[PDB]
Amino acid sequence: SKVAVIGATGRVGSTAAARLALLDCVNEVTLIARPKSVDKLRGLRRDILDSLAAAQKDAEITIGCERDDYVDADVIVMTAGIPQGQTRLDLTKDNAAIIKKYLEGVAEENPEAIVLVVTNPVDVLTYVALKVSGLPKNRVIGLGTHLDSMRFKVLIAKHFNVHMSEVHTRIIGEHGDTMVPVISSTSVGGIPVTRMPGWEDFDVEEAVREVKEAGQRIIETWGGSQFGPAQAITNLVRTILQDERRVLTVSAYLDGEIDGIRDVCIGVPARLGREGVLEIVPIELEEDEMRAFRRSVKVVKEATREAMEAIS
Amino acid sequence: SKVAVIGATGRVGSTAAARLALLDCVNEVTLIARPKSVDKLRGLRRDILDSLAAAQKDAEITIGCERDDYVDADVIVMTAGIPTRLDLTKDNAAIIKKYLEGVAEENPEAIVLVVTNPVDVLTYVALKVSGLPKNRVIGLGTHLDSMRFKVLIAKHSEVHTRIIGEHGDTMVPVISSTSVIPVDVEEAVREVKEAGQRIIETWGGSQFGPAQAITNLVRTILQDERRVLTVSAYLDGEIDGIRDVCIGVPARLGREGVLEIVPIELEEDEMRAFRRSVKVVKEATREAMEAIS
Amino acid sequence: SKVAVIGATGRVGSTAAARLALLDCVNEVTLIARPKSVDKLRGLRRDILDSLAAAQKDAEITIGCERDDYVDADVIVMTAGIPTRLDLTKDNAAIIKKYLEGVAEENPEAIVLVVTNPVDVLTYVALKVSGLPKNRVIGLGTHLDSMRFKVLIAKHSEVHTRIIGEHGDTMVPVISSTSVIPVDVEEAVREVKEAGQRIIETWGGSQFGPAQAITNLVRTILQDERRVLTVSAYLDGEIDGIRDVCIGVPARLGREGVLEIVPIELEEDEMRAFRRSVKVVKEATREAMEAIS
Amino acid sequence: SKVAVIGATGRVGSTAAARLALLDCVNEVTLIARPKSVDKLRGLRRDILDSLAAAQKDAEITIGCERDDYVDADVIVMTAGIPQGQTRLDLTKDNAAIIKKYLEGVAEENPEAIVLVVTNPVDVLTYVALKVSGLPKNRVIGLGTHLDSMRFKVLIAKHFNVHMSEVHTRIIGEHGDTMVPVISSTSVGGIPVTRMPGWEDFDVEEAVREVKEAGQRIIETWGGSQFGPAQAITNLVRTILQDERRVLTVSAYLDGEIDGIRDVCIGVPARLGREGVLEIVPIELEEDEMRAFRRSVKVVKEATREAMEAIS
Ligand SMILES: NC(=O)C1=CN([C@@H]2O[C@H](COP(=O)(O)OP(=O)(O)OC[C@H]3O[C@@H](n4cnc5c(N)ncnc54)[C@H](OP(=O)(O)O)[C@@H]3O)[C@@H](O)[C@H]2O)C=CC1
Ligand SMILES: NC(=O)C1=CN([C@@H]2O[C@H](COP(=O)(O)OP(=O)(O)OC[C@H]3O[C@@H](n4cnc5c(N)ncnc54)[C@H](OP(=O)(O)O)[C@@H]3O)[C@@H](O)[C@H]2O)C=CC1
Ligand SMILES: NC(=O)C1=CN([C@@H]2O[C@H](COP(=O)(O)OP(=O)(O)OC[C@H]3O[C@@H](n4cnc5c(N)ncnc54)[C@H](OP(=O)(O)O)[C@@H]3O)[C@@H](O)[C@H]2O)C=CC1
Ligand SMILES: NC(=O)C1=CN([C@@H]2O[C@H](COP(=O)(O)OP(=O)(O)OC[C@H]3O[C@@H](n4cnc5c(N)ncnc54)[C@H](OP(=O)(O)O)[C@@H]3O)[C@@H](O)[C@H]2O)C=CC1
Ligand SMILES: [Cl-]
Ligand SMILES: [Cl-]
Ligand SMILES: [Cl-]
Ligand SMILES: [Cl-]
Ligand SMILES: [Cl-]
Ligand SMILES: [Cl-]
Ligand code: NA
Ligand code: NA
Ligand code: NA
Ligand code: NA
Repeated sequence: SKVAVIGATGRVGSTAAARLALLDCVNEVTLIARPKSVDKLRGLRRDILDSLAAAQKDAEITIGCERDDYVDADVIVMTAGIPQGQTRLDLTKDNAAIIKKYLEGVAEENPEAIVLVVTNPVDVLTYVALKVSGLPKNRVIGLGTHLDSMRFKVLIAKHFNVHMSEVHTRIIGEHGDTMVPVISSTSVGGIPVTRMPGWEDFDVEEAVREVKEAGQRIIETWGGSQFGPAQAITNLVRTILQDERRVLTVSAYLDGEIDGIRDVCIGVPARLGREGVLEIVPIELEEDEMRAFRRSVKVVKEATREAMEAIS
Repeated sequence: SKVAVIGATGRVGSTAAARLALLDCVNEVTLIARPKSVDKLRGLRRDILDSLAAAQKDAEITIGCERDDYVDADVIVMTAGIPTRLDLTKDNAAIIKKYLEGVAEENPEAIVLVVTNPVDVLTYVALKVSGLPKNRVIGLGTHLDSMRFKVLIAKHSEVHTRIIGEHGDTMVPVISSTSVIPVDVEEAVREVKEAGQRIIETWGGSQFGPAQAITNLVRTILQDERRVLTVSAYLDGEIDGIRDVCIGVPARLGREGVLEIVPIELEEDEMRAFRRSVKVVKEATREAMEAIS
Repeated sequence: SKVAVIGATGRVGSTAAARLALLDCVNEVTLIARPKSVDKLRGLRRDILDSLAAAQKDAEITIGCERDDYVDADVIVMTAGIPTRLDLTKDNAAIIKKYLEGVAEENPEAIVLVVTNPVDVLTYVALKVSGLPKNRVIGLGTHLDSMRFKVLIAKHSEVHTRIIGEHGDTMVPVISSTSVIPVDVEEAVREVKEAGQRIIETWGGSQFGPAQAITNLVRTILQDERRVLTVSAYLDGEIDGIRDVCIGVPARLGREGVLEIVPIELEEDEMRAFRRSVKVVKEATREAMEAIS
Repeated sequence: SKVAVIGATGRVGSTAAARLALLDCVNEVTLIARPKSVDKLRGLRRDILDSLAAAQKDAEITIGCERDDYVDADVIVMTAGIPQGQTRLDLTKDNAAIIKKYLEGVAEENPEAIVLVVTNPVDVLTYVALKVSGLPKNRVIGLGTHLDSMRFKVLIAKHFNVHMSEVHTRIIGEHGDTMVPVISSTSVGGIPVTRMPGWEDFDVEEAVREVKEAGQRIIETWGGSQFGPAQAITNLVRTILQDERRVLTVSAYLDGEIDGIRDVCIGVPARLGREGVLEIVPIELEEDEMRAFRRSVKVVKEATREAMEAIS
């Protein structure tokens, strides 16, 4: 198995690459960056190889900077993105240009490649990546609200003082201010969270507000999320390369599987396997949850239209 | 168990804290940094917690700057270090003292893992200023050099090697204990000695290499695994009657720290090289201690 | 951490000890049995050690028969039990007393996990004879029934269920907290109630089921995982003002044992069924305590 | 992946099956026993399924009692054997009859099946299994001195008070009184054991004597090894189904890879993968070690000749 990380010189890309190289299912991690930055990857390669020696894990760490260095990869993780007088539309256009530059026409050379988009806006860029690459709709996904769900899982776990793995929550919709917390599918130790003593003392709105602002708050303090998305990326890649066929919230192309919504890449629960999105599970969203989703799909569709019009 | 990471805002500190928190034996990680770096720690704490949730792991992450925030830790990992060589040792030595002077008085059962370079010298400084027992203060030195040396031989998991002496130009590759079945070696050595500087000039400094090594050392301690690992430890005559020096040696590491310095049988040429290394480390150690006075 | 397994020569005891020793948090397992069974323990110790080496795990395995061999353990797992139902409870109750009477006096911070059936009654006996705090004595009861119930629904890993009440004919399947997303149920229940007896008449008795469950409970305790697990615990009015009874309930389990009995919201029919179960357990508990006097 | 355990009703077979079912690479464990014992496997199946529910591991547990219930398995573990006025030759003949009864002609129906023989004499019966089954020489192995090496590893670890995984030793030859401890390949923490302070205070002969007698001592006390071989079986199966390509002491067919020895199944270091024995690594045995091996191959060849003459 070959996993190429586009933008490995970056905060998320470097950490994702290091953790990805520890997975037993990953046999090669290719570090990809711009030509002038290849020298920076040489230092990262040696550093990761040292970490693998300490963990007694085997993995080949290669470096590249062209299409032929990663197009043949089983999974391509897109972590390249411009840093933050710039509106959200300008960032989307610049980052979209990077998506096209790297992923355009990948299907012609590798029709069986899976692309995991991390660059923000992940929902919009996940759609851009799918169209420029020409790959099937199930072989392109984005981190989406996967990380948002983990952040919401932290708050729930700490409130009940339970192990983090005891909480299972789910946030769908955009990776932004229109995300939709699915409380109906949130549980603590298999128990519906609504039936948990303490839920009444849990300020959902406040918690949901922290998750929405967590991305910006981390950038303003630490400089940007790093280990969170690195580990989330590792988990998604492991689920794919090992064909675990498990449902995970990711940004995927909708084709009428939920409320007949179509032609949009947004965060939804999808069963992931070696062949990508094996299916988009229909959820029993409540009235308010379904409404909030619709508003989220409208925002993503609008932003996606503006992004595609600019890539033209 | 509680692990404090002094210097958590740094390249190695931040990565070490993230990987330490994953360990099931580490129930709490305390991120310690200078007062002006509290904000960075608030963000790092949030990001580490997110990574634990993704990994199905758990750890209470706390932050602090004062002594009472980390003196009660079971393991204190020292990664704080400023960005001539003697001045660097002096400044770094003053950081060790400001953070660890008198830890034994408040927590006699604390263990310290020094990462700051020169690790061999600063391991000795941390022991003296803290007053802890000689078995409870170790440094991460030639162990990381052994990993880089393993990579090269692995190219030419089941390659096991060992390097002793200073974490610098006087390191002693122990070929007598390098088995893949026991085994340009001079070239490969020169590559390991320059591996650190070459990573600094490219990536900016080692990160995941030492982070994973720190994780392994802490796990070996907290779970009392009693593994024979190369660490910078105080010598009291276990090898060639050499005493009063902290340098990279094979030691059996467990919950009580250095359980015993394993007197590995070294060849004639390897033993002479270890004597030369001890001389350099002792000299540098004296200069650092004198400046701390 | 040290885990003692009283009854290690038995089907469940031997398997539990083998799987407990694998845990990285279990540094020592003490195999305890009757004096005439020391030989069996010497062989079992040798075989368990061999399994650890094959697994790349480690644990000091010790053997004993007297109190001083296991009273200093962090967790004491009680699997000793003879092969009418009232006589069995009385005999088993006398074993609990002979082994645990007065443990709190010598080790007040000990935790007991009762496996011997009737676990709900014997969990109460072990608490009273030992004198330990009510949060440090738990039993493995309806948890194993939840696992068998999960299998059936899993057929019709991501099926999570919960059964409360007695580990017997008065168990309360909590459908209100059974999510795969929340959910012949009467048939599936009857299968779980007879699952134990059907395994006894075929294989001779459950073994790997309870062994793995014991392992999970001990690991949850020793690593302070704070997981919401169904265990037989003393009630002091947390659910419907029910007090003075040990019965299967959802509890948050950590290093201090039962950290809190989680008052799960039960439906009307589910709450009435739990009241009926408590009555049976209380009655049986009184008869067992009276015989121990 | 399907792993069939012939003799799952037994001490080793039941425990091996339970642990094998926990491996992620094992998707189905088939419990095989004599027809009258199938009812006993029904209880074991439920018990193992419960253990899998507790471990949150997925695996299908099936029961069978005929060739068609296990011949299509990827790995067949032979743990069936008669219990101990019986000489070693009589046991070998009876157990050999069980080998033929189960494994004869398996290659015709499944040429890509791997057989792991555990029944003693494992060295002799490993050879019997290979011939009656007609499978290739690399698709049939036996536990051999693998367990003996683990037992010797315990004694070394306890002597130096080190973690068991820090010791790497190797015992070759027969799984009996002719085993050969390879001290040249024994190490503690990567250090040659000969260069370890304390080796002079380690009574090798005594330790080697305990390992040789450990099998009988356990039978006389506990009733028979159980978790030791169960875990060793699990490790071998995992190495195969995951194609780890790692060297492990096992009883394999020699074909001139070591000292030109041929036509014998005895304990030797072999790299195991999805295709079985990928190769028999030549070892740098010392003079005494090579001599002791030769004596061991002579005993196994003689016992194997007597066993084949009786199966005729
Ligand atoms: N939940 C989520 O989906 C998350 C989203 N992200 C997104 O991931 C991306 C990476 O963030 P982060 O790693 O912190 O950013 P950094 O600025 O730390 O790294 C950016 C990376 O992109 C590369 N890069 C920058 N500009 C270009 C360009 N014009 N062409 C090619 N490569 C370029 C950089 O390489 P070089 O050395 O050449 O500059 C570097 O590897 C961002 O878009 C961010 O928004 C991040 C975390 C979480
Ligand atoms: N032993 C080994 O094998 C290795 C050695 N090291 C050593 O570890 C140290 C850390 O390296 P690295 O993380 O890459 O360096 P960075 O510069 O990236 O981080 C340094 C850390 O120390 C803190 N710090 C810096 N100056 C001071 C000071 N005067 N007083 C207190 N705290 C201070 C920083 O906090 P702030 O945000 O306030 O600046 C930060 O947390 C170095 O000394 C390095 O040589 C590193 C890698 C491996
Ligand atoms: N809670 C649950 O879900 C489960 C409950 N259990 C209960 O656990 C217990 C153990 O079951 P299992 O291991 O299958 O039974 P076994 O008969 O196989 O083992 C019984 C164990 O108890 C010892 N023992 C027996 N009688 C006495 C006595 N009078 N005094 C002291 N020790 C004694 C035996 O030692 P010796 O060699 O000396 O006979 C042996 O170690 C039983 O009471 C059983 O009901 C079991 C499975 C699951
Ligand atoms: N290092 C090694 O290689 C080791 C070797 N072994 C060997 O493994 C074998 C299993 O030992 P163990 O599990 O303790 O033995 P047990 O007596 O406990 O179990 C024997 C198994 O074989 C079955 N069996 C017995 N006789 C026959 C027969 N005539 N035809 C078919 N099946 C039969 C039994 O089923 P049923 O219920 O029908 O009787 C049962 O499943 C032995 O030959 C033993 O020597 C064991 C451990 C280690
Ligand atoms: Cl983010
Ligand atoms: Cl990391
Ligand atoms: Cl370095
Ligand atoms: Cl087991
Ligand atoms: Cl039961
Ligand atoms: Cl044996
Ligand atoms: Na790898
Ligand atoms: Na942890
Ligand atoms: Na252990
Ligand atoms: Na499985």
